[PDB]
Amino acid sequence: GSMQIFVKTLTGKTITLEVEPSDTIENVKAKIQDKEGIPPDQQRLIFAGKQLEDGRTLSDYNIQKESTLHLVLRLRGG
Amino acid sequence: MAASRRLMKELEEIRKCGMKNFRNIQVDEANLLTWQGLIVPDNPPYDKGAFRIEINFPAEYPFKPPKITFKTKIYHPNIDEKGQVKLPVISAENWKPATKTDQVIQSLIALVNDPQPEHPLRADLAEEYSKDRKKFCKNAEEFTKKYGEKRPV
Amino acid sequence: VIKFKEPERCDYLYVDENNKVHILLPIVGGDEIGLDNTAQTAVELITFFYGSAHSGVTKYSAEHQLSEYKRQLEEDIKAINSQKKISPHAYDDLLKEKIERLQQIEKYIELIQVLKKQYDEQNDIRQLRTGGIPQLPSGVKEIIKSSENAFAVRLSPYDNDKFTRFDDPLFNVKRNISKYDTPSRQAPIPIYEGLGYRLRSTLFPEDKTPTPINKKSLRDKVKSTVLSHYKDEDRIDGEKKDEKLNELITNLQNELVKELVKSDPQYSKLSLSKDPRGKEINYDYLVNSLMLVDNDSEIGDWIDTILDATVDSTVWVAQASSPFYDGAKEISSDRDADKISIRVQYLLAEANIYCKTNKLSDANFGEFFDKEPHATEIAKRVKEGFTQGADIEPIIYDYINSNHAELGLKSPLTGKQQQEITDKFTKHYNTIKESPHFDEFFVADPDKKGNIFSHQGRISCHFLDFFTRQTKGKHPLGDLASHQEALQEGTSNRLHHKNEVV
Repeated sequence: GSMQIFVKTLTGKTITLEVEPSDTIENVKAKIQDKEGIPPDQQRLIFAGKQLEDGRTLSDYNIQKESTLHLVLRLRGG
Repeated sequence: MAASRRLMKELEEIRKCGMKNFRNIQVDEANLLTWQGLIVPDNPPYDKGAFRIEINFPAEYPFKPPKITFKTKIYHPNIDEKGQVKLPVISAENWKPATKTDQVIQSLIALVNDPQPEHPLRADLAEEYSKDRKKFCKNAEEFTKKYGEKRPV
Repeated sequence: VIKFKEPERCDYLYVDENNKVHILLPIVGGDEIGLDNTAQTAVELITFFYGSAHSGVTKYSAEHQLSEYKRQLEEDIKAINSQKKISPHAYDDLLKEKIERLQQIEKYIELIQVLKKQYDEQNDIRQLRTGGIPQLPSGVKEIIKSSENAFAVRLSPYDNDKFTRFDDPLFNVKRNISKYDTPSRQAPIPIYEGLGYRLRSTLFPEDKTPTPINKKSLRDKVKSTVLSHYKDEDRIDGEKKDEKLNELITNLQNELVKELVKSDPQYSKLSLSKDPRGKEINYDYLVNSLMLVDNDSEIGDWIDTILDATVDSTVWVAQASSPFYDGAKEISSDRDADKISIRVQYLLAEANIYCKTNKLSDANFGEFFDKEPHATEIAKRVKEGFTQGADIEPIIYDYINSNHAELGLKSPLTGKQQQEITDKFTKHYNTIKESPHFDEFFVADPDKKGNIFSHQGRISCHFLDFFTRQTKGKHPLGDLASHQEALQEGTSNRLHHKNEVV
């Protein structure tokens, strides 16, 4: 039981991710690094207006089977 | 507006009670989103002085945290020559709108009291703190007494 | 088949169509606009030469990782040399491929050594932590300075910083004195001339006359739709306080989602019952915890509070025409003006970038608009636009078009050109909207030809460009003589993050 998810840049092409709901958000951000080369520290993920924290799982946020996620660029500040 | 209303209520709790650590609170009558006050440290190397800070509240407060800025100069690993502090409570990461300025200042006092050589802003100093602490406390004590504000009564 | 250790991807490492190995030197994190600020300002550089331990996570030098890469090549050669029993006398040229990479990666490793001690006397590289935040190496500055496709822009925030990291910005305007450059360190000292100043003093004057920002946003509409079922003296109180609120939330929630999905289906799952950290929105939380509302509050303030508390801010932008309208209703403070003055400036800077990278003009638009009466005029037009609720971007393009000759343009910008600037502005500006400081930005266009690239979310130049510049040419390359040239001949300056092996 492993899912297909969509992930959308605010203004560029949607992509697709092979996962299962145990996977960490951090892990999502790495499969994106894999597909797009975007480092996880540059990625901010939102799902239906709720921001996702790195540590929690997909099952935590109630995400499964073809969910459409909002990706947004993140500044990096000390 | 909403931020201002929330900030007036916070002010009333302090006029009613107040923090001993944070004195002389003066605010912009017009908006309340800029505060100035004095923090008096209790542990060396800062018992000999006091420091002026500025708090700036975003228009979106409290959903967005305020930021703190030392207007008095200070010798401290986690504090910028410019006066800027990374302070976990305000981190966009952690910030909770329920938090009050009161807690933020308490956190600030704590930070001043116990420097954290982990993500420090002045590694130059952060290292002199980990090792060779004795001179450090000399240096800070002098920097405090020279560039530091005078203590209250 | 044999297990191969050579990884399809390595930091800073790119291989083109012709099995050529390029090592890219990161100027800053980012893709098009630089994303690092404050204590991270120079991380990518520092990490490249000296590695990094921050957040307690190990990040290995470029040197270290090339050593690591090399061993995996060396193993990958022995495991083919071992296998000569069934050898075809070639591995379809894979070995040929795999040894070429070794000769190159070994030239690179020499060169790195050579910069640390023989050609590092100036200490440009050896500048970390000496100056507070390290300044860019001279080679990098030279590279940036001559760039056809990547450019810095400096702006005028009311409360500016004294020092600037980029020495040759394309767009540049007059600024106040930084508070940090005053005897008392308390406040900036304002100058009374130029673009920055006319904008701020027009948009929120000394008379304190707010400037109305009149535009209905999707949020404005939802509010009124939902308020159209309440009356002006309805409130939240009685022992039915709690239930009334859950009605309010539930109504609000439906009408919002109804208006939202019209253009983005992603928001059908949007709830307003919790805040982001899981906390039920209720009378206690908003009145006692937050102190934003109370029994006496009108239903409007009850609505705004719930929305502020529950909806991520991205939800409002995706649904908006421009960064200019962020949902505010009036300009009512110096601070508000600052923010908008910056928007306007950043928009020009983007226009100025488009015109430069497209070879329309070599000018500094900032110098033009600093001059009276352009400074005064453009502020006037903009104040006006917010009032009539007209789109702001074209007021800037209209003004720029009225003066195209002066600005070095053969001809006005098309509505198409205009849009490209608006698309870029909106993307980039939204990205850096929450920056701690608006003194400067570094924007790059890896779709254009030039000396600046994009690789693995790093705005980067070529290590050999920099190497050659740093050693003043005194050290020649050998077989890397035209690697540098080759890469710029590549069909794009926007580089895939992985390599091809098989």
